[PDB]
Amino acid sequence: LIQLVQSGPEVKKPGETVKISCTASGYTFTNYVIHWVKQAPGKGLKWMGWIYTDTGEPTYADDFKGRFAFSLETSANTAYLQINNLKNEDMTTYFCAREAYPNYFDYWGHGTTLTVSSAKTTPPSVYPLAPGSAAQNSMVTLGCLVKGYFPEPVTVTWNSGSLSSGVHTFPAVLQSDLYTLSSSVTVPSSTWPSETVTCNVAHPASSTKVDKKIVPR
Amino acid sequence: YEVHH
Amino acid sequence: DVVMTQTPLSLTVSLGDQASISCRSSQSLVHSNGNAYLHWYLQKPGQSPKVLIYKVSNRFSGVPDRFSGSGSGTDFTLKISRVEAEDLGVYFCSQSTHVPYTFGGGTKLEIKRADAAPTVSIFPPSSEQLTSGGASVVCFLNNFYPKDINVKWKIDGSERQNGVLNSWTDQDSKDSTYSMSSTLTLTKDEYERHNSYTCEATHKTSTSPIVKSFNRN
Repeated sequence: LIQLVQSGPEVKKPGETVKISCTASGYTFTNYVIHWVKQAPGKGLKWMGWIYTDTGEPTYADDFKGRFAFSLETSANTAYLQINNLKNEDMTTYFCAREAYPNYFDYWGHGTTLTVSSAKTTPPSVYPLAPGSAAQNSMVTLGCLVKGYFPEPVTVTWNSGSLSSGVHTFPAVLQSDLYTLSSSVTVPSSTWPSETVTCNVAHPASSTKVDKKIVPR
Repeated sequence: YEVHH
Repeated sequence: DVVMTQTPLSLTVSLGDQASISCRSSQSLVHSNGNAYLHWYLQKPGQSPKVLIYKVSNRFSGVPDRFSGSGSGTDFTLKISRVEAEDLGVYFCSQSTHVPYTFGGGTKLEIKRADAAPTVSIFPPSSEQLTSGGASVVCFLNNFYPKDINVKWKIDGSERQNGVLNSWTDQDSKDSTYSMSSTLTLTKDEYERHNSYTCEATHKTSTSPIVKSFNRN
């Protein structure tokens, strides 16, 4: 099995430096060219350049010649992308890709997300979403409001992972440099409140974990 | 590699 | 740079039907070696892109035979026969004939399913949030198709626009539906000025708004 694995999400202030890694397994690292691809705005793709893994010689696209540097640790099967003097427009996801011999990309890294912000690490406030007391129905929808955190990501689960059917978690929206999202769960109305429903919120960056029971109003 | 390399 | 123009930007296809995506290059992709290095990738929501077709018509290992590429010079087409739900996401054409390597802007493939009315749920602010001096009123508009929807907030009969933030899911891989959250954030004092809070959905599935409301009192 061939894999490209990338280093985890990065959170930097403007003007700072970041270095992202791309580690290859399951083949001879020095026999294939490694590329870097940026997720362009509107979720397009933009080629940044390649690096020869046998010679370490990089080739940059014009827009990436100034502040961007490709490097290798071939004994670790690892390619690096370094971005200096970080800008707001650097904030996106970065992929590494292996180039197949017919000059297409065969294996991709999962991506590294880069946040560029002046904001301070802030744990979320986690609020239960229970229906207005007055209302009565076959299924009931409950929720978890995860408000005012920085940075991404949070992990939201229901009943410690045991409720997975009938869940979806909305993408975060960014207001005043803080994130907010909500998570929705739908259960049979016969099971609530008799069977306790708990949203589990983990915010790695602030080392916070919160369990909030959804108690009827 | 067919092209470039 | 060689500009890659994709058409359409989005297409909606029923299960088992055929999808056709066009890619036009600003320069011939015919390399001096007589081949065109024109490739197709699919990027599923939250994932890295994956190659389907390379050098116009070559299927990557494990790519089903219902994916076929054709074309020459500046004009290329990807055909997806017998469309399956897990085909949904963003298709990119890419060229590597020329340096820099370039990508098309992407074409979103949406799976047609039966119309599904949104399940609307409104949630008053939690007692926990209100102590903080904030009041978020949350509305879920869950598991609907087609994608187009309009949400309106009303407070004691008056439309409210300021302080509303919306978040949309991608099309769901299991049921081909969309979901949307709409969150109205007030001060506790603003929230306690008014009684009746209404989340109204306008959708294909109803000539009337699909409404959920509650009274603070």
